[PDB]
Amino acid sequence: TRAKAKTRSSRAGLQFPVGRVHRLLRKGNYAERVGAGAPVYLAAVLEYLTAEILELAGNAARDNKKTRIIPRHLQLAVRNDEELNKLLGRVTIAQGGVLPNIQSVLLPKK
Amino acid sequence: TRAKAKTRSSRAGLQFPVGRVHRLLRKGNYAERVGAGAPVYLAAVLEYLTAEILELAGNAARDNKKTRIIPRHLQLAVRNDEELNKLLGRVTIAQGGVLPNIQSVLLPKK
Amino acid sequence: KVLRDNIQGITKPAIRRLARRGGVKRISGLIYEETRGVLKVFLENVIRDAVTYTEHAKRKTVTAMDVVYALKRQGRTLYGFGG
Amino acid sequence: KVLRDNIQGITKPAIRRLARRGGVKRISGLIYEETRGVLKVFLENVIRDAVTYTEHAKRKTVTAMDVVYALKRQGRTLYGFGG
Amino acid sequence: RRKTRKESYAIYVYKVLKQVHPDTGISSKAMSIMNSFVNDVFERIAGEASRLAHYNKRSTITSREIQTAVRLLLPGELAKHAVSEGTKAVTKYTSAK
Amino acid sequence: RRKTRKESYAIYVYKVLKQVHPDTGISSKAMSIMNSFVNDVFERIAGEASRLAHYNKRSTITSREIQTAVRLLLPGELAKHAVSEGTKAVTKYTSAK
Amino acid sequence: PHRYRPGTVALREIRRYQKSTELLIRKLPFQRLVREIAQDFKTDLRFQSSAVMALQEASEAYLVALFEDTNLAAIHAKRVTIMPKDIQLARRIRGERA
Amino acid sequence: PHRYRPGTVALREIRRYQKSTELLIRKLPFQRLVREIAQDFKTDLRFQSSAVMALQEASEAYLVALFEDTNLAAIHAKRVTIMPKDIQLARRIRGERA
Amino acid sequence: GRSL
Amino acid sequence: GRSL
DNA sequence: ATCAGAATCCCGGTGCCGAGGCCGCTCAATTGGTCGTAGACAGCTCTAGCACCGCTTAAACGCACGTACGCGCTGTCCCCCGCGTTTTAACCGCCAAGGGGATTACTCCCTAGTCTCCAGGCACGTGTCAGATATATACATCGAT
DNA sequence: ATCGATGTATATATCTGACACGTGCCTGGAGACTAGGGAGTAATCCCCTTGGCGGTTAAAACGCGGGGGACAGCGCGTACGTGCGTTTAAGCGGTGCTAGAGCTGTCTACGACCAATTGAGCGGCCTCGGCACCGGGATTCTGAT
Repeated sequence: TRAKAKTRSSRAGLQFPVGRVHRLLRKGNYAERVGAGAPVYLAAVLEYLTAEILELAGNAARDNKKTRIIPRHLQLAVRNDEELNKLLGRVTIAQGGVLPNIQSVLLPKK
Repeated sequence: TRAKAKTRSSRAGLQFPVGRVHRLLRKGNYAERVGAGAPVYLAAVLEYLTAEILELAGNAARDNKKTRIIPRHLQLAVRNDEELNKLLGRVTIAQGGVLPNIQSVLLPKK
Repeated sequence: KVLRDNIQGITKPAIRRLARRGGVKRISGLIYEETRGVLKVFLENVIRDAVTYTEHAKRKTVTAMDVVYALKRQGRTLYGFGG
Repeated sequence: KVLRDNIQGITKPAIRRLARRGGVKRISGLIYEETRGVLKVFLENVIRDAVTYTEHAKRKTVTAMDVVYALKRQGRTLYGFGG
Repeated sequence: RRKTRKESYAIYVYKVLKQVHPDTGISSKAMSIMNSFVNDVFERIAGEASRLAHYNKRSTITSREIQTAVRLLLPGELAKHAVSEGTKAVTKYTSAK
Repeated sequence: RRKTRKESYAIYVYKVLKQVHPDTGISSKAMSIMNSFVNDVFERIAGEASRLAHYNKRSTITSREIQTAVRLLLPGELAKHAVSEGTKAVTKYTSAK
Repeated sequence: PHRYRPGTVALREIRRYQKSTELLIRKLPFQRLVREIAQDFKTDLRFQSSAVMALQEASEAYLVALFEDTNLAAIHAKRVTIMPKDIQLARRIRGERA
Repeated sequence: PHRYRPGTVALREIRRYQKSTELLIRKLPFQRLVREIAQDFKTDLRFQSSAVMALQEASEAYLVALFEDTNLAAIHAKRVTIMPKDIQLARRIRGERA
Repeated sequence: GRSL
Repeated sequence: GRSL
């Protein structure tokens, strides 16, 4: 009788969980009501931004000849991209360290 | 018949409107439930901070020999009090201007 | 109608007056074009957000509340225009 | 029982290492006491809030989440400890 | 037809003003700043009280969330006095029911 | 007894990772940072979408509030690409729905 | 003829403009600047008169505060003349990333 | 004997500590500092191990970022040596100091 | 000092 | 270029 | 330029414990349906935003002058670096007691919701006196001598 | 010191339009009540926190020698401030009009609630290979000759 359940994520073509994102909007005291398209749109944005960071962090891992992403690679990815650095300007990433950066007046004269 | 209505502000001994503050807490999507003491406590705090600014601003108005508080007097009141200046550190008061302040190196030598 | 080069309407004596209120005694001649660039970046960021609030409201007029919300987004809360 | 004078456990060579990561090449001898005062003020602000969250939970243990919320309230969002 | 009824704290700011300085008035522009201030501080406290309830899995904002929000948001001795005023009002209200 | 369930985005971050870099892995500390990032960005967007609904006296957060919140919160190219990704997903969803 | 020495009137101007609360930019030039910038984000916008005044209050308050930080930078360099490198330092330390 | 000239090893130290990500303050001394400060706010507090490590990560990240702004203030004064006046300027322009 |  |  | 020394980089090897996969189960997402009210939207109106003219004069402009500030250079002094030695206590591996964080079950007190007033607070109109303009001139203080 | 001229602050009188207040209305707060589930709290488990100890050895502390950086002086030249005669267009006021902000009425498409059912994804368990460590050689910078 009842149709086999197909997740809203798979209907949207998303990896991120539209059903949980919807619950979190309803439970979060953001508004009296949450429209059906709101969690689909929000899940797609969170998925996009996740892919954006992970792609740059995966590149940093290859540059370091590592198979596995570590917090250093996330820091290098975020701070070397101008827009993610602006999105995450007030964020501290634990165990991230800093970009290699020496002021030119400090380098020795030839 | 019902008893003659008393405002909750009157029961609290407040000038600020406990009933309105309770409605704003309920309507503002802050939580599923608002406890009965919450608007009384919040109204008392808002009244206290209002009295604190108006006292300092009324002094500044009197120091300018003026009967009305104007935005200048609110700016002088806030910026000269360390704690209100810290509370309002990111606030711009329109038509407030700035404190008189000249760096000592800029003054003429004797 | 189209507008152009109105940034030069932020004249040297206007910038000087702002620096005087800022307590500045002596001003390099290069400050004026530097200051115009800084002001133009500030206004672009605020107006972009204010127009975004306007378009979401489906309005054609930018209201003072749209500016006040845009400034609050910048962390630059403005008192005295509502809100 | 009570702790005392632990700010001197922030050693001169430790402050140098932090300055080196900050890209500082040469360090005046007065920086170390200045830096200790700055760090102590910073920790007091974060810990005061984290204890406030701890007492609101009626807990006796300061949790990592209390620190993360204290940092977030102060505009210093930390990633890597939950939340 | 008269314009739509728009609420303001203006009358309460004035009632507080005449306790503090009975001979002092306030300009309309200064009152607009005071109305903005009260709305701003309300949203700060209610916003932090909302988070406190969420972090502790409470459905309810109570005077205890308000008191803790005040201790988070207000600096120094300004917090000590506000907490006292809030506690006094809730005590009086509870005795009056 | 087993511990009570603590939800996280970790499995979805891993699914996205295996699209962008099939051979790459992630450490549990980096995954904790990624989970913190997703929660942060969710809270920012939902918070601005909430205020947008309030400013326009709307009871409902819709995809249109989310789209506007994204344009407010994300820097330039991130906003344009995020808006495209969100619009595509809602278009696909309402066709399959 | 009478002259004040360099900087005597500059200090006299500082005292005047820190005492006043008047808006220091001319209103019509600033209004055209606002419209010219908005024209890039949406064509044929209208502005409430108070919306332009809110932008001007915010813009002048921002610039005045930046000049205070710029003056401290100049004085840190043992100068009294503010220079673009001082504006750039102030904005960089603020995190505006100049 | 062999000797490096002043600043040669300082530059190697900069290169080293900007590559690494480990925490630079000794953990036990910092933990005692945290507990000493906390005892003024509440007696007999306990700390999760991760709570102290979160504080140390945040504290070192804060100090490192402040040293970068302090270095820019020193270089603005045409110095190489950072001095307390450089910290105090960085803190004031940030709005941390008044 | 600090108000009532 | 930015990611997909 | 060249050379010896120190340092960092690179390589091959061992090995361990964290990341990835798997299992199984439970609870939270789906399906299918009803309800009712949020908001789409159409029609109206009257606010206020825009455009324009034109007069007054405050302000902007541009050009002269000269002085005081920027900064370039130099000299001296001592503060900081580099580094070799000694001392400290951080680290860490281990053991132990226990405090209190993190669940349960119970239950009652509190708040949401409803209806019924009814008076607090708003929009509006009005009157007058606090502050803005103006003229006068007493007092400050700047700077040439 | 001194003079004197510039300009600011202090007095007084006129005027006006902003605010302080009163009134009429209605909307939303208050009074009385019920229902039910959020939170209090008590009882329990056992995680993980505090505490103590013994070895090692990494890091801190100390002293010293001297390099180079801070910074105080001085010189000079050109960039800036001050002034004023000319030009611009801002500001004021008045007027006209129509775009569109704001509102009201009506409908229905949508989202909240609900019960039943399922499998997504969570906790726990285990395995092995990515990375940590390390010892040896490569090579690249440094600085003194």
